[PDB]
Amino acid sequence: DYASLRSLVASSGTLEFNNESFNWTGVTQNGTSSACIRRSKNSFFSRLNWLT
Amino acid sequence: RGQAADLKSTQAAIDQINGKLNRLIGKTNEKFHQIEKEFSEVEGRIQDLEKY
Ligand SMILES: *[C@@H]1O[C@H](CO)[C@@H](O)[C@H](O)[C@H]1NC(C)=O
Ligand SMILES: *[C@@H]1O[C@H](CO)[C@@H](O)[C@H](O)[C@H]1NC(C)=O
Repeated sequence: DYASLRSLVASSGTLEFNNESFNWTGVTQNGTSSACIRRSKNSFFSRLNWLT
Repeated sequence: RGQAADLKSTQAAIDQINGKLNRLIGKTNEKFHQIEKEFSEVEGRIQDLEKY
């Protein structure tokens, strides 16, 4: 339902993201990947946390 | 000096007005089951179409 997300996000009008703390105890976080390159470093989607 | 009124012309014009009024006020449009225009949440696609 890509169109629905596109629609509701556009209708809202902001990308305002407030970073919120979680527990994530027991899993390795961050989880970079080769495809996503930021500052010539392996990385990932900014708003998503890979759990390994 | 005296004053009197022509009845025939008055009633002819009034009859025209009456026919016009009859063609507007009398009609009734019957409609039972329809879409909903009040939406509690944000549903994306389907909401945009029916609101439009
Ligand atoms: C995180 O999970 C552990 C699981 O044992 C729990 O003891 C701890 O209280 C949790 N921390 C928070 C902030 O919820
Ligand atoms: C991901 O990396 C940074 C340090 O590079 C730090 O926030 C932590 O190690 C990881 N993030 C979280 C939220 O734990």
